Amino acid sequence: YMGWWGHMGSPPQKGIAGYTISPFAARPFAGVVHAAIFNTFRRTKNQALFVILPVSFFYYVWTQASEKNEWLYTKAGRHELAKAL
Amino acid sequence: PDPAIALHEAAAEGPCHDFKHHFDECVERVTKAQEAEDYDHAEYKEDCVEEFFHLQHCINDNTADKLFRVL
Amino acid sequence: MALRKKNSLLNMANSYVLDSPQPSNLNYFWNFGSLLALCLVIQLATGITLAMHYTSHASLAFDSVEHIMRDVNFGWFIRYAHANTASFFFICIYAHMGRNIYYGSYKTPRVLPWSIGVIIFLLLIITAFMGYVLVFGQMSLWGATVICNLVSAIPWLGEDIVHFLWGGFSVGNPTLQRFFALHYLMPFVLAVFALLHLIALHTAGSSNPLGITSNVDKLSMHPYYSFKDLITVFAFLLMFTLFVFFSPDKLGHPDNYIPANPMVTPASIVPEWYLLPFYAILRAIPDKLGGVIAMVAAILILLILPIVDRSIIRGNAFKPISKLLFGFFICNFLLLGVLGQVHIEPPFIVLGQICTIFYFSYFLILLPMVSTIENIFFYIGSL
Amino acid sequence: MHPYYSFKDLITVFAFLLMFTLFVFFSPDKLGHPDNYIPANPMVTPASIVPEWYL
Amino acid sequence: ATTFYNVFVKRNSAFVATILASAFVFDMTFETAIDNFWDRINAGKQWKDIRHKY
Amino acid sequence: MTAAEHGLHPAEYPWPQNGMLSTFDHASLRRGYQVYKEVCAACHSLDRIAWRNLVGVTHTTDEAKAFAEELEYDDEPDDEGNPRKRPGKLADYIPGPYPNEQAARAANQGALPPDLSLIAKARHGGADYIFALLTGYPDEPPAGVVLAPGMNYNPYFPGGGIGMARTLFDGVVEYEDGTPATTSQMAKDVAAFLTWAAEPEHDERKKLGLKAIIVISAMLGLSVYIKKFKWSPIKNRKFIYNPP
Amino acid sequence: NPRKRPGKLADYIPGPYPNEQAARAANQGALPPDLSLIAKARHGGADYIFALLTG
Amino acid sequence: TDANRLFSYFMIGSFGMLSAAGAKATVQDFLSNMSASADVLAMAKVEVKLGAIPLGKNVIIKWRGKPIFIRHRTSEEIEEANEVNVATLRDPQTDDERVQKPEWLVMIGVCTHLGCVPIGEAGDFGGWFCPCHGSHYDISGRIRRGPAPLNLEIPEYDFADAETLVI
Amino acid sequence: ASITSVVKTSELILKSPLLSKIVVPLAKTYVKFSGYRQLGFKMNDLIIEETPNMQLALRRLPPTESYDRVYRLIRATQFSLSHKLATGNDITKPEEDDHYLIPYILDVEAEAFEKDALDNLEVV
Ligand code: HEC
Ligand code: HEM
Ligand code: HEM
Ligand SMILES: CCCCCCCCCCCCO[C@@H]1O[C@H](CO)[C@@H](O[C@H]2O[C@H](CO)[C@@H](O)[C@H](O)[C@H]2O)[C@H](O)[C@H]1O
Ligand SMILES: CCCCCCCCCCCCO[C@@H]1O[C@H](CO)[C@@H](O[C@H]2O[C@H](CO)[C@@H](O)[C@H](O)[C@H]2O)[C@H](O)[C@H]1O
Ligand code: FES
Repeated sequence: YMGWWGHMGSPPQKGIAGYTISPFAARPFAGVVHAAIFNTFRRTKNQALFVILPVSFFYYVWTQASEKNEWLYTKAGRHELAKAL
Repeated sequence: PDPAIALHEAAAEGPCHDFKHHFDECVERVTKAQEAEDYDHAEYKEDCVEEFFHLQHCINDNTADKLFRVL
Repeated sequence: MALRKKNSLLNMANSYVLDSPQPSNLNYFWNFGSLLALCLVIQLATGITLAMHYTSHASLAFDSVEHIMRDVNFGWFIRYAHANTASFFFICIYAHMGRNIYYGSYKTPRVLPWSIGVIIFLLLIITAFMGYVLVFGQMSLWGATVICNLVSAIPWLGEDIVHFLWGGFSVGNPTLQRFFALHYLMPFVLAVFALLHLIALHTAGSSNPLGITSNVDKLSMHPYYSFKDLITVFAFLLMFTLFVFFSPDKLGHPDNYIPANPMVTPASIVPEWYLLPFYAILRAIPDKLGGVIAMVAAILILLILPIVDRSIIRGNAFKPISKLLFGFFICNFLLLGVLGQVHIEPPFIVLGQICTIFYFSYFLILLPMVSTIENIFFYIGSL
Repeated sequence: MHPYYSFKDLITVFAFLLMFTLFVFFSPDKLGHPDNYIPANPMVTPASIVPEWYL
Repeated sequence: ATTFYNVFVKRNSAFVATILASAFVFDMTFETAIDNFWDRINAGKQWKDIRHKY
Repeated sequence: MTAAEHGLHPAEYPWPQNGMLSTFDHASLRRGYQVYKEVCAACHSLDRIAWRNLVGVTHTTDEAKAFAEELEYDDEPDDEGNPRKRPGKLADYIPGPYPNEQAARAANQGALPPDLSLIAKARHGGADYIFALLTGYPDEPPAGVVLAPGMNYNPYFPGGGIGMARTLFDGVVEYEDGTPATTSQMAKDVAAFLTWAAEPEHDERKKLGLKAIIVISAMLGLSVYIKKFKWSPIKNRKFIYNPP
Repeated sequence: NPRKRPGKLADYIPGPYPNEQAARAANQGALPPDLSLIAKARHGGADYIFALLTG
Repeated sequence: TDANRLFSYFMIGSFGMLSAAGAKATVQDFLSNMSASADVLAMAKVEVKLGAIPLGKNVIIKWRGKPIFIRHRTSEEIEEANEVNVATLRDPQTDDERVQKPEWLVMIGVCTHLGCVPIGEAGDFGGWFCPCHGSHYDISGRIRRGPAPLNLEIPEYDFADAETLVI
Repeated sequence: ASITSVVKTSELILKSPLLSKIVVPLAKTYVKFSGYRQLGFKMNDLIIEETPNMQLALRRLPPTESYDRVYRLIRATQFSLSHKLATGNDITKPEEDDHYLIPYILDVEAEAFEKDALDNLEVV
């Protein structure tokens, strides 16, 4: 499923003209400030839910579990601990 | 004299007064309970370790930096 | 013809590091492969150097490690480098595996590199476990004891196999000397399998974040990915520097600075952090043999991803529901890690069981269902 | 290469294993130096210091 | 700039010689600089600072 | 587990060596050695430290040779093969108070005082735990705690009952530099000294780390420029498509 | 305090001298070698031992 | 422009320069692990007093496992040693070549033949006699009679003080 | 899963009034959030092609459709490496998201599956 240069396995290409300029002719950091602020904001905003929802859920679960565990091993939690074991 | 003695006393009377009271109340209860007979044949004997820990943790929070400043 | 193409030896290097045709759009998560190669090189260099100063005999082992720390020139650095790079190796391998699962790298035609990859991961676990025993501190001994006793669960012959592994009736000098020899060997075996999975991959080439063919638009591996790999190499070396020079013991257990004592049992016997999720899965099953099977199954079940993923599309970039499920799967795997090092107490016992069910149900139920439904949504939604 | 040289290699493998067996089981120390059964002593110098035969 | 390019950069042999010579200088001067800076931020703490009492 | 079973967690004290760029205070190290030698060394060994290790850290060559030369060490047997003693050398390890574990336990009501050479790394908390433990013996155990015989209450120790009694009291040591030897001061000095004993490479390690951080950061910045420079023809590429 | 016990099957056969110095003092400076490997540590083996003792 | 190219080669060059300096530092610090460790360097250089040693006596100091004979030679002993014509000596040396101080014969006390330790004061040249094959050493510890090829080796020693030598 | 499977199941749903009423709006939202149109792709451009059946279907595309697919893949690869999204006419509009490849792959699979059946025929 992959060939090599000259016979890579692409369907025939026709009608595309590609253009580019030399690394020495270009400013490598052109538009960097716009990218760093606006592009990153857009990319991050669009993926935020996929991180926030699972992280926040599993952090909540952990927090509840660790707080209960802590309470069961106090004096106040003696009776509830006895039942739990 | 040990600088810690005064710093700890100050922190107990001041920022850690609520914790100091709880420890005090606890000790009063436990001592009184030990005084009562048939304490040795009781199921649950209370200590004051928890209250002590809450107080010491508090004193340490209010003292650690001050103490090392005078050494 | 250029020499790099004509000469058969040069041409093999050329095919993998220079003219190798890559997709033009690999993102930074395609950099973990070269980071793993870097970890492997650091572990070989530091490991062979430690072997020149380490003594495998149980009477001298722990002290030889102290001699390395105290007397050998730069011994402290070589030892801390070796111990911390073991953790970095696992961070990079989890990242590399997470990349592979998110982007569908296990799908045809890449089932073979993925399957060899699963064995690489098993070899890394064994390598790291044996290396940790070599210190012969308290965690070394007691970790060896409890992990090696899992073999006792094998029916009929289990106890015999344990005594055979130990070379005696408990973890002692014979065990330590054989672990040294095997710990030295296993990284070479690991390097061979790492090479095998790359040769297997070379038939299809790298996948890419869009999940489509890159045969239409290839870039040479050098100079583009050579220079892009340097960025993450230097980022890695910065993280390495912060641990090795400023916090060399953050990822370790203080009990491993107490010499092994078969009499005193440490407060809590836990594996190194990177093995903790598998330990939580084992605890979840009450049966001894059941727990061992579940724990091994948790790794071998990776082999069925090519089958249970029913999607007509490779990878998750365009699959919102799959992306949510993957997020929950990953966070669950981290929670299992945390539960691996809590005490066996309420309510963590039940939570560990629920997380273990979620772990397996991802492979067996959720991924097959979600991938089926997404197929239908793509088709109906684009009509 | 297979099957012709696979089966021709088996002959010399078994011839080698016969020579191996004669040394390992019947004369295990013939190719060695007796002085290597004395523990290293930086003080005493052996009568003659020679490399192994192949060097 | 032409001159500088022509002397130190154009021939790779010269470029590599310049890089290596610079690395040698960097190494020696950086060592001295860090040593002094380290001694200033950790003043009165190090053995070299209390040695004179003994 | 109950908090008592864990032990109270020590405060974070501001040690001189806390800080990416900070060495130990060597004057504190020297004072801490004197606390070790006059108090701890009665029960605790420091077996991983040789006299040469003190030199140029806490003591001069001559001071450390003098400490070594006051002791007797086992020599090689004489010509009739009878045992002999020799005076100590810089290469010798600091000798411990007891010949074996059994002797150590017999002197300490069954408890074995650990070797202190790695104790700062072998306990969660490090210097803070050592300082908290040494200074954390309350005059009276909290009401209700029943100590096993020969145990002392200390909240920092897991379980609360430690076989080591309080040993630091105001003026048990007379420091040679005139520092007031209060309980707190001695605990701070000895904790610093023990930290050094666990990790004697500490000062060099952090300076080499500073050099590494600087070089690696610069290399990271340059590698970003070079990557962007090399990639710009790919990033800047444009297409015109005329469908055939 | 030090203690002695009776020997067990696992114990090694004890030698006549506590150290080399004692051994040499008893043998006019010479150190009699340990005999556990002497048949392999000398050219001749059994023949050398027999020839030496009877020669 | 040349300025344009030169800038990008300055960045490339700086990166190559820091990589060279970093590699050099890495290699040097790392490989130094193979040089003698601190415990090994401590076992070299034995220091010995000289105040304790009376005239007409020979000490035995262990140094790198090997015994060191230190003799505090008398005037007449030095004289006895300076007599033998250098010409007739398996290993031709005068005491002045051997000692850096005529009153301190410092030698590695293992016989140059096979490696027994010579019994001092005995001999036939009244210095040292190896009992093993009967080789006789002098008051310079020069070989005079017997199978031994060389004179008893001299370690590298210096008088730090006039009362202490380091070996 | 086979394209045949996906197409048949989809047709069962599209038949059922109830099912279509609840599934079609979900499927449309799914496609909007999927975001492949924002890289100028058509849905069928995303189907895994490294299969004998898919390689055969792609070889049967009319030359025009095949040239246009190559351009969409190249264009999407350029957006991906640049971390940009399509704008303007490069965004695939819902009316342009045509199933150009589905009929070819359905024919290839029809034959492949009939061959499998007929390889297992039993003369009665
Ligand atoms: C005369 C006895 C004695 C003296 C003096 C003494 N210790 Fe101890 N120490 C002990 C014993 C016994 C233990 C073991 C206690 C136990 O495990 O219950 C101990 C334990 C410790 C521990 C470890 C506690 C733990 O977490 O296991 C540290 C640290 C310690 N000592 C430091 C010191 C320092 C620092 C000094 C003095 C500056 C000191 N000790 C003085 C007897 C002593
Ligand atoms: C994948 C490669 C490797 C991994 C993941 C690895 C992992 C480990 C780990 C986790 C330890 C415990 C470290 C500690 O806490 O002190 C260790 C110790 C050790 N490893 Fe490795 N290792 C690897 C390769 C090697 C190799 C190739 C050698 C060659 C001999 C080696 C030699 C040692 C030695 C001697 C020790 C004990 C001394 C010490 O603890 O530092 N390792 N290894
Ligand atoms: C020593 C450990 C390993 C090393 C050095 C290593 C190295 C690499 C490298 C260099 C590549 C090509 C570049 C890249 O995509 O990052 C790669 C690709 C791959 N590796 Fe690994 N790998 C290792 C472990 C693993 C493991 C444990 C797995 C699977 C469980 C795995 C599965 C793969 C797959 C499927 C690919 C192809 C990904 C793609 O390009 O789409 N590897 N590996
Ligand atoms: C990544 C570590 C760097 C070392 C490289 C690994 C060493 C071992 C690799 C050799 C295994 C054989 O690997 C195989 O070699 C040949 C030529 O080299 C490659 O062949 C490829 O390149 C050559 C020209 O470059 C073409 O003739 C051929 O059509 C193409 O497929 C195979 O795609 C590769 O799979
Ligand atoms: C492929 C390699 C080719 C051959 C190269 C040979 C390299 C092997 C030589 C080892 C050289 C070590 O030489 C010695 O190094 C250490 C650092 O390691 C230096 O030591 C110096 O810096 C270190 C930290 O880097 C400090 O701990 C030390 O106090 C200071 O003196 C010595 O000043 C130097 O004399
Ligand atoms: S051994 Fe000294 S004389 Fe032969």
